[PDB]
Amino acid sequence: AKRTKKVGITGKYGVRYGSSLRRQVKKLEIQQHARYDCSFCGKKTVKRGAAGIWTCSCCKKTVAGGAYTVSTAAAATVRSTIRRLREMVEA
Amino acid sequence: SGRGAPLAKVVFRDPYKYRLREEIFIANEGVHTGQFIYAGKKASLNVGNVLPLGSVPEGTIVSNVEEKPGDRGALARASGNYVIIIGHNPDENKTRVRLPSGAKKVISSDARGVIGVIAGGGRVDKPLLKAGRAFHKYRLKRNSWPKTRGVAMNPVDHPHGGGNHQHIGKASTISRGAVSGQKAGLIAARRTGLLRGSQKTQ
Amino acid sequence: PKKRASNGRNKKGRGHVKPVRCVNCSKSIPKDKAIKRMAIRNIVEAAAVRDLSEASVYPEYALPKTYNKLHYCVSCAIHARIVRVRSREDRKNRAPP
Amino acid sequence: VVDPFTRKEWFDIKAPSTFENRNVGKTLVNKSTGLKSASDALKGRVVEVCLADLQGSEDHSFRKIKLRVDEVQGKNLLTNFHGMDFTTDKLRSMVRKWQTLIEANVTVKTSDDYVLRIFAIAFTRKQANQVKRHSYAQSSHIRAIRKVISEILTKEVQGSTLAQLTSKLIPEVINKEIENATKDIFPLQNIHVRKVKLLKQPKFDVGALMAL
Amino acid sequence: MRAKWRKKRTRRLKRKRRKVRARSK
Amino acid sequence: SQVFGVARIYASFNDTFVHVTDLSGKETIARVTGGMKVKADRDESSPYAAMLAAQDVAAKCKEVGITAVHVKIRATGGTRTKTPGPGGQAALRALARSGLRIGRIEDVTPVPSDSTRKKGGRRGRRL
Amino acid sequence: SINQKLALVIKSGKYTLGYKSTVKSLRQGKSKLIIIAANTPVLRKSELEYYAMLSKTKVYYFQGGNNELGTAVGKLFRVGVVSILEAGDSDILTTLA
RNA sequence: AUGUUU
RNA sequence: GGUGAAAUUCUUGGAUUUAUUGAAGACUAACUACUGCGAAAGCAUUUGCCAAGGACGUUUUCAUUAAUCAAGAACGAAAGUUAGGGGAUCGAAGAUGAUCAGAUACCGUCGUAGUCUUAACCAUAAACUAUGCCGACUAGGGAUCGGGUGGUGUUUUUUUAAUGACCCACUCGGCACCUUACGAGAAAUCAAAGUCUUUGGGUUCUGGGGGGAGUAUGGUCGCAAGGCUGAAACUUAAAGGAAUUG
Ligand SMILES: [K+]
Ligand SMILES: [K+]
Ligand SMILES: [K+]
Ligand SMILES: [K+]
Ligand SMILES: [Mg+2]
Ligand SMILES: [Mg+2]
Ligand SMILES: [Mg+2]
Ligand SMILES: [Mg+2]
Ligand SMILES: [Mg+2]
Ligand SMILES: [Mg+2]
Ligand SMILES: [Mg+2]
Ligand SMILES: [Mg+2]
Ligand SMILES: [Mg+2]
Ligand SMILES: [Mg+2]
Ligand SMILES: [Mg+2]
Ligand SMILES: [Mg+2]
Ligand SMILES: [Mg+2]
Ligand SMILES: [Mg+2]
Ligand SMILES: [Mg+2]
Ligand SMILES: [Mg+2]
Ligand SMILES: [Mg+2]
Ligand SMILES: [Mg+2]
Ligand SMILES: [Mg+2]
Ligand SMILES: [Zn+2]
Ligand SMILES: [Zn+2]
Repeated sequence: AKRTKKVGITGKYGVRYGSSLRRQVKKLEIQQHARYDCSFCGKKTVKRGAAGIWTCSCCKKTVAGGAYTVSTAAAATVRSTIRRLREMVEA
Repeated sequence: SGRGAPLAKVVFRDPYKYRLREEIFIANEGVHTGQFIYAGKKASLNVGNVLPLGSVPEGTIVSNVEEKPGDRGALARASGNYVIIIGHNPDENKTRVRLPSGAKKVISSDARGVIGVIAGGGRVDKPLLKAGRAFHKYRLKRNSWPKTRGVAMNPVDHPHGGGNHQHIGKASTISRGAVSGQKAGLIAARRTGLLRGSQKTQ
Repeated sequence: PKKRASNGRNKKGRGHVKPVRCVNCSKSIPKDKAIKRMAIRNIVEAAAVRDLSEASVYPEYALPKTYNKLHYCVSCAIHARIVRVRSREDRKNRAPP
Repeated sequence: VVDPFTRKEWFDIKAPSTFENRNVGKTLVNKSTGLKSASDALKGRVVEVCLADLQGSEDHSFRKIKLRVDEVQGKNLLTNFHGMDFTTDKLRSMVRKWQTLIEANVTVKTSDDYVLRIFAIAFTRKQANQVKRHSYAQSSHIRAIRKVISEILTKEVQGSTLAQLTSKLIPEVINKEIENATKDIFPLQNIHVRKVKLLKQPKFDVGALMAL
Repeated sequence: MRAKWRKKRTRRLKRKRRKVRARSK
Repeated sequence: SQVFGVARIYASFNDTFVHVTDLSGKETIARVTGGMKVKADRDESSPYAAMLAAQDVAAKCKEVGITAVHVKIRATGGTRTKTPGPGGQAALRALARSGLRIGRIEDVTPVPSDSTRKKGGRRGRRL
Repeated sequence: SINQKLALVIKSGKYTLGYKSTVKSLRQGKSKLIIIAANTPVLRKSELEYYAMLSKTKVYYFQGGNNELGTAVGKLFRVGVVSILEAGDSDILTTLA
């Protein structure tokens, strides 16, 4: 069954710290404990070590990422921007 | 430990002696193990490569930027931070860059930076939620926590101490020319109060 | 009742038309509703076409025109008499004079 | 009680080596002194002269030309091409209702080093027997016409120097090239190269400047 | 009174009533 | 066989500038405005003040050595009016009639590509 | 498209899925074409290219990853490399390059 | 430009 | 500078104006229309990529798979909320100048939130054509957008021919428009608001004099603002619609 209506993973915090703080924590906790797709082996086996470290349990490859998600929007934008700059300067 | 951004141990060959040289870089986002990092004037514009600031086009995002050529990294080292190349001055060779704080700086065009953004970004977006988590954060940085308010002390302990109510008593904005023991509060504050309006003055 | 067969605007098949600002008072009007007049006045009418042609260093100068599309709100157009109140049947006439 | 014009001297602006006429006019500046040379206050000035007064013929009354002073040579400010724009009168006269306006712009480097942005314009037109009263294009015609114009300007630049492009702009041969390459898409009455913009200059190269 | 301002005044009244009912228990 | 300046008439409402400069525009000669030649605070844009200011500008111009002027006339433009104020025509007529020669009149009013949301609010000035 | 040709091969012809069977077919000389997923590791890609040049076999680089390649060949699992043994009635072997 | 009420 | 006229304001520390530059954010003029697309809200610089869509054409295919839809879902202007970024402009609040009898309004000068963007909410507008959707039929006409067909067609060149643009005629679909109304309507007006006392093609939603009142209460959604649902007591002979003459 569904055990909690809305607190989800933040049920461990009980009634403490405030609902809005528990929500802000819930979003990033789900992000940080999710399993992500390995961009090298194609499996859904990438999990976080410490903040910013994302290791695939298969193929043993670890990539630097965001503190709570494998890729921040800033870093994806920076990746696309640097790709564009490289391609423009080289051609 | 004590750092938000992860480090990358990058092994180069020693160009003058047969051996390996391990280096401790701050990992940029997207850098992975087994990746070939290229460092030098002629390295390609790829995330994780180390380039001189002059060799990158305007708008490039770099990290661990040298303030002076060869100081091995001073700027945009914290998690999620980066420097933006906003232009070059080829004569009197220099690069104008935007620092994380919003400041514009002119650096030698020979100073190096790492392509990309420091990994670990978004870290401060999670509420600590707990004195215990603040405790464990500063346990690996320094003894600066917890902080007793000076207004909760006695006059002997702090400028803000004393009084039959807790209150500063005098303006908390302290002159830049004040001396040690006086510089508690808002040192050399240009202004106070809730920031309303836009930043980046001209 | 409904005063105008379509509306006091020109919008059928659209839903939303981006607004323009009245040149006289800055009121926002939908572009299709605004009263639009073109002005092609001579850059020098000024009673002084002859004087300017005399002072000109160029023979047959062909002095230019100033072009300006003016957008009036209904209130401003009526007040400045770019447009006038018409009879119930005269309103049903879309030709210019 | 100073009369600032008692200490100002005149220089003659010699714009081209190529337009028709070297002398475009005069400009005044403070007499050179201890810590403020007159050449420093000159050598940056841009003048905007009508191409009709540059070429001598009144069929260039639009298309003003910007010329910036590159060097001071003995009371003679030798300038070079700095940009071209149409006049507001001509542009507003060309922009009319009941027709489709088509604009293209490209950024391209001249053969030597000059980075330019070229703004070409064109307008649809009625045919001779046309009864329909607006002659609008279908925006696929507009895309194709803009592609053709962009290619034409990109290949006109990159094969000419700044001087040769400036000498191509006066006959308006690029207008006719666009007309001939677009006449099978849409009639395109009023093709023009409405603007040339200097975005970045090369190293000064006084050797190349000194041709006038 | 204008219907818009009647609605606004009524909404302000409703807010005050909610606040009074909240303070009571 | 002459000396050309630029007339740079800025004919707003509430004022008219007659500002003659060298061909470059950096060096200026005899910038006179209608508020200099009238003291009523409401005749600053009037054609009479414009004519007096243009006459003063023409005198200083052919005292400095300017004989002809290329004319650049403008309104406030930007986002505000786009229509040349009442003083511009009078200023240019006075410049023509004060002995100066005239060349290449052009309207250089700043016109946006639909920028800069206009002042006044969406209901405009309610007078 | 390439996915259509692949589906037709899977339905009609003969094929092997996976690195080991693909290398076996290449060394036996009964591979007509090998399709390598985009995210296949470069070492394995180079080994397959060497085997394919030794066997004079054509190589097609599938633009998707192993997930996309498995989906294209109609399997619910990842496929890093496909080997075509017999095209059946499908023009995948001639509509290349 | 301002000019309330019956 | 600004206005009807002023004043606040800036200004010989050179304001305003001029020229040459640079930065930032927003916006996308003119072209722009009784023109287009989208379920609506909406959508207007170029190019690239990604999927989608209507109409048309079709001697392609399936063969009733359909229409409308309580419950239930997706989207949903602006304002507003939360958290980052951004913050040029304009600008709820606020501050001030002036009018004024008062003017904490209109007008002037600033100016916070907001305006912009990302990630989430909110779910409301005169969200309007105040006109549900599907189907059929009943006048005439000329324009116009998209597609198609035909022509001794005009112009455009490649070498026959050709697309393209245009002209003419037809056609399907669309935004509309003009005239007349057999007909409808209280009328204004309406090709649908017609084919309705000669009253039945299918189907969903809504209303039952004016207030009290979209109020109270309960439920539910929402962070909140609020949304959805929603009375009664009591009161009242009119309220209201269209049109006519003053
Ligand atoms: K404390
Ligand atoms: K104290
Ligand atoms: K004035
Ligand atoms: K702002
Ligand atoms: Mg603290
Ligand atoms: Mg104590
Ligand atoms: Mg003390
Ligand atoms: Mg003290
Ligand atoms: Mg105490
Ligand atoms: Mg009425
Ligand atoms: Mg609407
Ligand atoms: Mg009025
Ligand atoms: Mg009033
Ligand atoms: Mg009475
Ligand atoms: Mg004034
Ligand atoms: Mg545009
Ligand atoms: Mg269109
Ligand atoms: Mg429902
Ligand atoms: Mg919105
Ligand atoms: Mg409603
Ligand atoms: Mg309704
Ligand atoms: Mg009732
Ligand atoms: Mg009535
Ligand atoms: Zn892996
Ligand atoms: Zn108006």
